[PDB]
Amino acid sequence: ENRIQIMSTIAKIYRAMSRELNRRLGELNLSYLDFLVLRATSDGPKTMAYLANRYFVTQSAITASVDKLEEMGLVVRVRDREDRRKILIEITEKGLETFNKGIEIYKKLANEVTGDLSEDEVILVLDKISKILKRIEEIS
Amino acid sequence: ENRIQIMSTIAKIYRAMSRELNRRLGELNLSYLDFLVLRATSDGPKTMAYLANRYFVTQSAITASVDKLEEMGLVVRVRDREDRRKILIEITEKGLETFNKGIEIYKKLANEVTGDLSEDEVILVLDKISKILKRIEEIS
Repeated sequence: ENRIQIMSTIAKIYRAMSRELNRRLGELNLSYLDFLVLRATSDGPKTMAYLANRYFVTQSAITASVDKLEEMGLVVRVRDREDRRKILIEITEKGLETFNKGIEIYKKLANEVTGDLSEDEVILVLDKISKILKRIEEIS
Repeated sequence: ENRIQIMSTIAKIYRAMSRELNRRLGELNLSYLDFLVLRATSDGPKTMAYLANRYFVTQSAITASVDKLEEMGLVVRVRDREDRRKILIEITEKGLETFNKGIEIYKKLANEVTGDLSEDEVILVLDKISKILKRIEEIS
């Protein structure tokens, strides 16, 4: 039953990675969720609804993370000049600096956990799981 | 940056799979967590602490899921005959029946989402990600 084993192993990796990323990001004063909000906003401003949908968390959780990052100086709520109800979450310069530190933590951990795989094996794995992602996102 | 891409894709697959497994398991009156408690107990009784640790959820969440499954007739709390404080969560016959229905739902979804991969590609992916699991669980 290899196909279900792929999926359950994926889940087990995510859970353990989550715990460890939370631990290591904690030194940057971030949770894994906070880091995901920085990753999302690092390439352009995002709506709160997008953040909750894309990363499969509640509206309340996003609100809490955005409020935190806002207090920390890492994101701002930008309001449309005609209708201030239209809000985007925009990363600040400090938010980018902290995001980039987070990426380096993530890279070092990824390098540890994938260390038994050659660069070639890494590439073989990545291209195939990308197809699994495309399909589940279609079904979702 | 392929190694971090493997890990972020793993996370994205887990999130989307979680949402869809919750939806499809809901027809069996189960959450994904409830199903994980059945999977864990299906091969022998488990402590509550084991369930929270193994599946990276809070004690309160396990308590809520076990209490639910207990009301549903799917698990029992078994107490040691000399020290009734020592509790194991044991699956019932009905719990096994419902677990097996859950496994079939999981298999059908796994088959959908991995459908672009040949059996051979499935095997190549599975053996390599098993090594990633071993390492992150060591680090965790």
